[PDB]
Amino acid sequence: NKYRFIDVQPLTGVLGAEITGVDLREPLDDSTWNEILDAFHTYQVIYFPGQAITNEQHIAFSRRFGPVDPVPILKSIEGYPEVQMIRIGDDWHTDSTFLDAPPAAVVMRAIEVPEYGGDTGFLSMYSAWETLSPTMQATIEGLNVVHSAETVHPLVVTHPVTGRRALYCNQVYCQKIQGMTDAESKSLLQFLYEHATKFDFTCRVRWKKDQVLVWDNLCTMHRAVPDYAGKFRYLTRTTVAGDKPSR
Amino acid sequence: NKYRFIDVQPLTGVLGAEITGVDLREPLDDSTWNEILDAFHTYQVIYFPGQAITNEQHIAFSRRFGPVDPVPILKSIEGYPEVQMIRIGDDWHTDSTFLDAPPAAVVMRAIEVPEYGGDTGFLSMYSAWETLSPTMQATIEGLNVVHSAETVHPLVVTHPVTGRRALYCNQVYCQKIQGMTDAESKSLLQFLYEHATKFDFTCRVRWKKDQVLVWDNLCTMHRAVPDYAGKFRYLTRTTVAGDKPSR
Amino acid sequence: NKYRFIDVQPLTGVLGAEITGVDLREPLDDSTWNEILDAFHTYQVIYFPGQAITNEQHIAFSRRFGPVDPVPILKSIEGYPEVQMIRIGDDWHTDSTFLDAPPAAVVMRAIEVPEYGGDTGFLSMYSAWETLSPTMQATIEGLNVVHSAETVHPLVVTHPVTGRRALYCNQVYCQKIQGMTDAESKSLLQFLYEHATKFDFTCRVRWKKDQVLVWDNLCTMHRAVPDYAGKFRYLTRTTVAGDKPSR
Amino acid sequence: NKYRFIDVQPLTGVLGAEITGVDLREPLDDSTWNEILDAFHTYQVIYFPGQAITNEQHIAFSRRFGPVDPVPILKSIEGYPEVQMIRIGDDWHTDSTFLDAPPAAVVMRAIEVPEYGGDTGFLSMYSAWETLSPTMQATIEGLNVVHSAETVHPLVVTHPVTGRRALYCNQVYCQKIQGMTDAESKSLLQFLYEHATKFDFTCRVRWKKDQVLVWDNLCTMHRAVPDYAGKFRYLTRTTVAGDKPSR
Ligand SMILES: O=C(O)CCC(=O)C(=O)O
Ligand SMILES: O=C(O)CCC(=O)C(=O)O
Ligand SMILES: O=C(O)CCC(=O)C(=O)O
Ligand SMILES: O=C(O)CCC(=O)C(=O)O
Ligand SMILES: [Co+2]
Ligand SMILES: [Co+2]
Ligand SMILES: [Co+2]
Ligand SMILES: [Co+2]
Ligand SMILES: [Co+2]
Ligand SMILES: [Co+2]
Ligand SMILES: [Co+2]
Ligand SMILES: [Co+2]
Ligand SMILES: [Co+2]
Ligand SMILES: [Co+2]
Ligand SMILES: [Co+2]
Ligand SMILES: [Co+2]
Ligand SMILES: [Co+2]
Ligand SMILES: [Co+2]
Ligand SMILES: [Co+2]
Ligand SMILES: [Co+2]
Ligand SMILES: [Co+2]
Ligand SMILES: [Co+2]
Ligand SMILES: [Co+2]
Ligand SMILES: [Co+2]
Ligand SMILES: [Co+2]
Ligand SMILES: [Co+2]
Ligand SMILES: [Co+2]
Ligand SMILES: [Co+2]
Ligand SMILES: [Co+2]
Ligand SMILES: [Co+2]
Ligand SMILES: [Co+2]
Ligand SMILES: [Co+2]
Ligand SMILES: [Co+2]
Ligand SMILES: [Co+2]
Ligand SMILES: [Co+2]
Ligand SMILES: [Co+2]
Ligand SMILES: [Co+2]
Ligand SMILES: [Co+2]
Ligand SMILES: [Co+2]
Ligand SMILES: [Co+2]
Ligand SMILES: [Co+2]
Ligand SMILES: [Co+2]
Ligand SMILES: [Co+2]
Ligand SMILES: [Co+2]
Ligand SMILES: [Co+2]
Ligand SMILES: [Co+2]
Repeated sequence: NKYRFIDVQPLTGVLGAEITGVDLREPLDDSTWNEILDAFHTYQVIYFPGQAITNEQHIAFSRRFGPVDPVPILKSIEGYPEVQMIRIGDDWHTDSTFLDAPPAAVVMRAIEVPEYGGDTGFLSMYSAWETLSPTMQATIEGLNVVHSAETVHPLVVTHPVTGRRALYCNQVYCQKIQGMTDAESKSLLQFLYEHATKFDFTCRVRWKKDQVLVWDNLCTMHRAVPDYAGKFRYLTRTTVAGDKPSR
Repeated sequence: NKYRFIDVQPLTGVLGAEITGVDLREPLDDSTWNEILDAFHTYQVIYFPGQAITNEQHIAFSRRFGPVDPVPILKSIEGYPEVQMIRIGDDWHTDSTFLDAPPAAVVMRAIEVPEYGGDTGFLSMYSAWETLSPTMQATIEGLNVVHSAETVHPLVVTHPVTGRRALYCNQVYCQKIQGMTDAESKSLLQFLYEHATKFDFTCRVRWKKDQVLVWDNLCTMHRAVPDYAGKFRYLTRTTVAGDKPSR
Repeated sequence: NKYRFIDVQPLTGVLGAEITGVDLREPLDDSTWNEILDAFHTYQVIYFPGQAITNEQHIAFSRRFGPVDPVPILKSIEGYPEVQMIRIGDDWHTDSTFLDAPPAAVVMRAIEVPEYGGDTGFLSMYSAWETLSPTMQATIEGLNVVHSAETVHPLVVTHPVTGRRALYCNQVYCQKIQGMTDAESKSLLQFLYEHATKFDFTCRVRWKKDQVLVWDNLCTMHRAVPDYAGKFRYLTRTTVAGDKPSR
Repeated sequence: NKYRFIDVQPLTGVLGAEITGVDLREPLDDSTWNEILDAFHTYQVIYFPGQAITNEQHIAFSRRFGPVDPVPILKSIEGYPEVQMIRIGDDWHTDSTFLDAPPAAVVMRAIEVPEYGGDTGFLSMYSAWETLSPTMQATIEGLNVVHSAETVHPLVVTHPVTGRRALYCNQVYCQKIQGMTDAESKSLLQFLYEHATKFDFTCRVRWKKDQVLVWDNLCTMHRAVPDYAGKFRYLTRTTVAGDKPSR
C-alpha cells in the first residue's frame, strides 16, 4: 500500500484494517500520525496488535482523535474517569445515538482476553447506503429518525471529516421515523436493518492482548459475540466526542 | 341525502352505494344522469338492483360513461363484441393495469346468480392513500411502478375527473418499483398492499339478478370470492375506456 | 333451506345468516328453538332484524343459550348488571380470551344505530383452520398460546357442542406460543393471523334498529369498523358463559 | 488443546479451526490422521495454511475422507476430472443438495488468491438447530423439504458419523416444505433462514496461497464474498461423497 511510516494489512475489501510498525507507547510525528488518521478514515475501523500501553498513554492517544469524554454509566476505572471498562449490545448498533451529539469514535484496548471467541464484529454503513439503488437513496434522503433510551437524527448522515454519506439507523436505539405511523416506520427500518446486516458488509475482529482498536461511531455498527461463556474478557475504553450528526 | 331524482343507500362510510328509483330501460334526462354520475364519483362503486335491461341497453348505458372498448381475451357474447361474459382474480387488483391506458370503469350486469355467495368485494384506493401519514405520502409521491402480464404507471395517481389522489398499485400486475432493486421494491409494495387490503377500507357486494353495477377502475380494487363452488354464476360486462393514468 | 319454523337467509357461503319469521318478544317452543340453535351452530353468527324486545326479554333470550355472566368492566345498565352497553377492538379478536374460561357467545342488541356505517365484521376460525394444509394442521395441532391483559389455551380448540376444530389465536390478547422464543412465536402467529384475516373468510354485518345478533365467541373473530365518526351508535349486550376451551 | 500430533487454533467458539504442524505432502499415520478427522468433526470446517501440494496429493488427501466424485458441471482441470476449478452462491447455501445423495464434504485448495478480500464465510447448522427452543425443535422435527435445480430431504438431519442433529435447509435449492402450501412453506423457511444466518453462528475464512480447507457439506452452510472485483482468485476443489441425508 501507499503508506511509508506504518504497515497496514486490510481485513476485508469493505472495512477494517490492521496496523503495525509503530510503538504506541512513544509519541508519533505529524507524518506518522497523518498516516494513522488517513487510514482510520478509509478503513473505518483499525487495530494495533501488541501495544502494551498505560491508561495515561491510552488517554493521550485517544485525545489525538478528539476530546475525550466520559460516558455517564459504564464504570470508569477509579483514578481515570475517562477510561471505562468492559467485562446488552449483541444486537448490531452504534453507540449512544440517543444523544443530541453521539461519540465520533471509541478507542478500545485489550487487557485480559480469551485465546479464541469473544470476537467483535463491525459493519460499514457507508457501504449500506452505498448499495441502495439511486432511486431508494432519493426516497429516504430527507427522512428523520427518533432515537431514545430522546432525540432526532437524520436517516442518512454526511461524515463531518470525509463527506461520505452513511446510512444512520440502529435497532437498539431507534423508535421510529418521524412523521410516520408505526406500521409504516417499522416496515422501512426493518428493511433497512435486514439490508445493512448483510454479511458482505461485515468484518470480524479477533481479540489479542494489548491490542488497541479504534472504530468510527458514525459510519459503522458493531456487535458483541456471546461465544466465550466461561472465559474472562477484560477490555478498557475511552470515548471521543463528535458533533451532532447531520445531512 | 342531497339527491332529488334517485334514491341512494350508501353501503359503508368509505365506499359503495345502492341506487333505486330509476328505470334503466328508459332514457334518463340530464338532471337524473347528472345525479347518477355525481354519485359514482363520490361512492366509487354503484349498483342498481332489479334492472331487467338488454344488452343493447347495457351498451348505451355504459356509453354514457365513456367510450366502450372490448378487452381482447374474455369472450364477448357473439353478436355483441363489446359485451363480454363471466362464469385468476381472487387476489385484489384493478383491471388490465398493464395497459398504457387501462379502463376508466366497468359496468357489470347480473344474468343468473346464486341465492347467496359469490359476492364481490371492493376497496377504496382514495382511502388507502388518504390514511398514509403526510410524511409517507411525500416519501412515495414521485415513485413509479412497472405493470406487466408491459408499462409504467405512477404509484400515486390523480383522478382525471375528480382530482383526488389515489394510491395505484396491485399485486397481480405490478412487477416492481422502477429504479429499485427487488429486495427494495418488494419491501414497499408489500407494506402498501398489506396496508390497502385492510378491512376498514373495504365493502362487499351482494349479487342479485338483473343488478347492474359500476365500479371505478382507477381508484378501487376488487376481488372475486370463491364461496359458490357448485352453483351457477353468469354475469356480463362492458368496459369503458380511460386516459393514461397520471400524477 | 331445510327449516320449517324460521326463515333463514345466509349472508355468505362461509359464515353468518339472517333470521326472520319469529317474534322474539314471545316465548318459543322446542322445535322453533331447536331450529334457532341448529342455525347458530352452522352459521356461527346470526341476527334477527326488527326485534323490539326489552332488557328482561334480552336476558331470558340469552339464557336459553347458556348462563349469563356479567363481564367485570364494560358498564352495565344500572338496574341490569348482566346487560352491558357499548357507545380498543378495531383489531380482529375474540372476546376476553385471557380468561381460564372465556364467553361461549355474546348476544348483542341494537338500540340507536346510524343509517349506514358502523358495521361489524366477523370471520370464521373453523374456516381458518380448515384451509391449512393437512401437514400444517399436524405441525401446530399440539401447540399452546399464552393469552393476557394471564392464562394458556390451545392453539387449535375443539368446539364443545359441535366438535369442529377451530384455530384459536388473536393478536389483541395472545403474548406468545408457550415454550418458543419470541422470534419464533412471532413468526408463526403473524402467519396465522395474516392467514385467518383473509377476506374470503369474512362477513360484514349491517346494523339496523332493534336487530338482535348472536355470535359464537370460540370459533369466530370480530372487529369494529371506525367509519361512523360523528354519528351516535348505542347497542347493548349480555354475555353467555362457556367452559374452558380445549383440544 | 487435547491434541499431540497437530497444532490446532480455533477460529471462533462456534465453528472453524486452523491446523499446522503437519506436512500435507507426506503420508500421515493413523494417530495423526485420527486427530485431523477428530478435529474436522468438532470444528466442522478446517484449514491448513501453506501446504504446497500437488493435484495427485490433493486427491489422495481427499480420498482419506471418503470416495471422490466429480460433480458434473464445474470444469475439471483436464488431466484430473475429480479436481475441479473455481475463478451464483453469494447466497448462503450448502452444496448440491438437490441430489438424492449430496456431498459429505469438499476439499478446497488455494492456487492464486488476492492479498485480501475474497474471504469465504461459513456457518454452523448444528448451532442453528441447537438454538431453537425445545418446543420449536419438536414442531418441525418431522417435516420434509423439496430441493431442486429434484428430491426430498428432511428438515432436520442426523449426522452419519457424529449423531448431532443439524438443521438442513437452504434458500438456493429448497422449493418448499412438502405438504404445505407456499404461503405456509415460505413463512417457516424464511424464519429458519433469518434465524440460521445470524452472525453469532458464523465465521470467516481468510484465504492465503496453498491453504487447503475442508468443510462438512451436511452441517454447515457457506457463501462467497464479492469484495475482490478486479483481483485474480484461483482455487481448486475435489468433492467427497456422502450417503443420503437422514433423520
Ligand atoms: O464489548 C464489545 O465487544 C463492544 C460492543 C459494544 O456494544 C460497545 O460497547 O459498543
Ligand atoms: O368476477 C368478478 O366477481 C369480478 C372480479 C374480477 O376480477 C374482474 O373481472 O375484474
Ligand atoms: O362494538 C362492536 O361492534 C363489537 C366489537 C367488539 O370488539 C366487542 O365488544 O367484542
Ligand atoms: O467459491 C467459494 O468461495 C466457495 C463458495 C461456493 O459457493 C461453493 O463452491 O460451494
Ligand atoms: Co515499515
Ligand atoms: Co519514550
Ligand atoms: Co498479524
Ligand atoms: Co502508571
Ligand atoms: Co477533553
Ligand atoms: Co439480544
Ligand atoms: Co434532547
Ligand atoms: Co405510537
Ligand atoms: Co429478510
Ligand atoms: Co437482522
Ligand atoms: Co324518489
Ligand atoms: Co321506453
Ligand atoms: Co334494497
Ligand atoms: Co333483443
Ligand atoms: Co365507442
Ligand atoms: Co390466488
Ligand atoms: Co407499452
Ligand atoms: Co430482477
Ligand atoms: Co401484516
Ligand atoms: Co392483511
Ligand atoms: Co394481503
Ligand atoms: Co315461514
Ligand atoms: Co306474549
Ligand atoms: Co331483510
Ligand atoms: Co320494563
Ligand atoms: Co345465570
Ligand atoms: Co388499533
Ligand atoms: Co389463571
Ligand atoms: Co420475553
Ligand atoms: Co402478508
Ligand atoms: Co393483518
Ligand atoms: Co506440535
Ligand atoms: Co515423501
Ligand atoms: Co497462522
Ligand atoms: Co506432477
Ligand atoms: Co473414488
Ligand atoms: Co445473489
Ligand atoms: Co430423484
Ligand atoms: Co405451487
Ligand atoms: Co428479520
Ligand atoms: Co438476517
Ligand atoms: Co437473510
